[PDB]
Amino acid sequence: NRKESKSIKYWCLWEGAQNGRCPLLVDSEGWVKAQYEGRLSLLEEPGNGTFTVILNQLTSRDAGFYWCLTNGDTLWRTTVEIKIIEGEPNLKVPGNVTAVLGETLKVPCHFPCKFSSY
Amino acid sequence: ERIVLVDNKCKCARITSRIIRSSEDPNEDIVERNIRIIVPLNNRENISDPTSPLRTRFVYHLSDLCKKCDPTEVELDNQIVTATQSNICDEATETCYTYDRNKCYTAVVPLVYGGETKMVETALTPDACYPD
Amino acid sequence: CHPRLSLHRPALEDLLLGSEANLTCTLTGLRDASGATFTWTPSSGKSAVQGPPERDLCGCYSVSSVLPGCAQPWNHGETFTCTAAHPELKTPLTANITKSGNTFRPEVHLLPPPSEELALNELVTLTCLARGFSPKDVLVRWLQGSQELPREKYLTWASRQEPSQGTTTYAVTSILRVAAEDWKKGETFSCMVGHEALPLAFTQKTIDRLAGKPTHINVSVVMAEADGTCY
Amino acid sequence: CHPRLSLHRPALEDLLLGSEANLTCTLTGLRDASGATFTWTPSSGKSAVQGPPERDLCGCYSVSSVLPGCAQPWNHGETFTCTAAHPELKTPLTANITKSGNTFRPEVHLLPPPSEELALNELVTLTCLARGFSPKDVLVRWLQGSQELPREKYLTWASRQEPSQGTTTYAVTSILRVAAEDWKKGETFSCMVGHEALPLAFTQKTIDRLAGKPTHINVSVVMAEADGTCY
Ligand SMILES: *[C@@H]1O[C@H](CO)[C@@H](O[C@@H]2O[C@H](CO)[C@@H](O[C@@H]3O[C@H](CO)[C@@H](O)[C@H](O)[C@@H]3O)[C@H](O)[C@H]2NC(C)=O)[C@H](O)[C@H]1NC(C)=O
Ligand SMILES: *[C@@H]1O[C@H](CO)[C@@H](O)[C@H](O)[C@H]1NC(C)=O
Ligand SMILES: *[C@@H]1O[C@H](CO)[C@@H](O)[C@H](O)[C@H]1NC(C)=O
Repeated sequence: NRKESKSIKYWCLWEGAQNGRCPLLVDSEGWVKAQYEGRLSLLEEPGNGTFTVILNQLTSRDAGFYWCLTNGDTLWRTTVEIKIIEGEPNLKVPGNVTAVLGETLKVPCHFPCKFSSY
Repeated sequence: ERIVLVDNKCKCARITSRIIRSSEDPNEDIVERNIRIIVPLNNRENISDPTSPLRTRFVYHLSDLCKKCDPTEVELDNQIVTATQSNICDEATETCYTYDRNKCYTAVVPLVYGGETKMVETALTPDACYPD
Repeated sequence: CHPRLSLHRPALEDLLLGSEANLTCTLTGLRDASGATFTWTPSSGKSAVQGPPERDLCGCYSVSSVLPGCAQPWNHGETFTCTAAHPELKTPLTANITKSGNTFRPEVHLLPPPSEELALNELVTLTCLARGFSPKDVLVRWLQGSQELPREKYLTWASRQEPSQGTTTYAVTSILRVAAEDWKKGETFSCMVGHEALPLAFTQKTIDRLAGKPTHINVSVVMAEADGTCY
Repeated sequence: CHPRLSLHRPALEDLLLGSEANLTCTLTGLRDASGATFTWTPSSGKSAVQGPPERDLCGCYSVSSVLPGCAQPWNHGETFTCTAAHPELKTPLTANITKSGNTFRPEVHLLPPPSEELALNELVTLTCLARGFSPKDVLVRWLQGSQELPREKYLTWASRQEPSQGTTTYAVTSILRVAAEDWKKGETFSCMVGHEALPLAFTQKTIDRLAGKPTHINVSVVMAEADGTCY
């Protein structure tokens, strides 16, 4: 809600084991879970009605139901389902890049041609 | 009277429909279509004040009532494409027959204040023009 | 015999659903399949790799090439200037290509099935007719519910030009046969059409059994002296 | 160069109307000059015309001739042997042409106009459709009342085959655009279809207004002093 813009934002993952539980994964104040290191972050843009969250390096066990929740007085809780279907990633990067001791590195990253205006 | 096909507010018309299926003789069923028109007997032709007499002729075309143009999303192979849903809504120019309860309508009238004249604004539906 | 040079446009399918607008450049009418060099005037990703000297009139030489490069300049109206310099001629000759103007956008219509075909309870036909478009390229896909049907379940004809009401326009048709059980149950079917003159490049029409000819019609006209606000 | 397989039957557009049936059978493969040899095993008073050659793949030639034998031997089942000979290798794959079997009839539907075009007062459009016939030869004509329209007012696509279950069948469409004043007068229109698996060689369908009219109409007028609108 626009009238609650000074809130604190959270991102759950619905466990469904015992009765139902939110382990929190990332907050708007600078904390993330341990096992989701390097693959999760919360972003404040575009703002004014909406925030976004980025989750990459997917695996087929990452499917499930996910919750988001604010800190204000009126709480909409919104649920989205992440499905996993098979295919190929658009952007293309190498494997896990090492480093030399005493000289430079360079790492490439392609993109296809529908992303030519982005 | 079960599934709403259109509920239009510039012309104030509503159309529902329903399949009611007999089990005997499966070659023939019946499909119902209900139309409701509400005719305003005291509106002008253009919506300003001094325009013209009472509108006395009311014309409804079914292809312009049911017209749907806000875009949609279609998934073709693994892609999300935006499509339009109609041929005919080139941008308004539609003549409305009634007011709409969630939009507000104003007019501009010149009056005098001793010296020169101003450009006073006037509400035509006062329930909906409250500035908040 | 005679050597000539011809230039084809990019296909419609990879321009809309993708963006990779590979071009081509064909000369035919030679018999010595080693000497050929091509030249384009805009060439930043210049590595245009030539194609195989494939079959011709009883196994003669006929060679072409491909320039990669995706679909941002083609929509703004650039130009491309392939020329050939083979040794079986004493002249380099050139043609060009440009995204054409003077275009019109099509009008799409879906037609409900015929009445006599529903009385037999076997299969029913849906027809998709698109009309009045100025280039000669179009797409037609079909969908069930929100699921796209595979391409081998429907038949699509070719694009031809219609009788002249002054300026030239074209037409195309397509049919799809579905089971007469889920038509009467109430599933929905869509016909989608893609063409270059439409603003969002796509348009859709959806039909089902409720949005067709009804058997019964109830009309209720209510006269309202009260107000003109339409609650 | 290399000999191939080619076929040419009598024309249906002259077989259903007149009796000017001409047989012309083909066998090509061009390396040598005129070494002409025939097979016309019924030759009962026919003289085969021959003429000049025409253009081919830069040097080659090909030959054929015509027999006017329309005394009904073709729709009986004569086999009308086609077999070449030359000072060359005496191993042909041969052509033996007859009226074919396992034939099916077409099923013809004629569709009404879309209601979007009616409410604009311009030209309106009609659609003919036939599907399910076993050889791919068909004729399509239009009528207005009893007058056959000239065949440059309407567009007809080709004849293509369908996705199916075992048995193979074909389909074809056509359209005709008329003025809305002629539709709203009450003038009728018709689509005629010719095919050789039909017993009388023709079928018709006819359309106008008042064809898909509904059979029940309820009109209730609610006066003043009785408004009871619900949200
Ligand atoms: C129905 O009536 C309304 C009310 O008269 C019409 O709207 C207004 O029509 C006037 C007359 O041309 C337009 O005048 C313009 O006003 C501006 C000031 O805003 C002035 O600077 C211009 O020089 C010009 O005189 C005005 O654009 C227009 N719209 C408004 C005020 O929002 C309306 O056009 C009528 N509709 C029909 C179909 O007759
Ligand atoms: C482009 O084509 C036009 C007409 O075909 C002609 O001016 C010439 O062949 C080409 N001109 C340029 C500048 O490429
Ligand atoms: C006609 O030629 C074909 C070519 O293979 C052959 O299969 C067929 O048997 C021939 N007809 C007769 C009657 O021999």
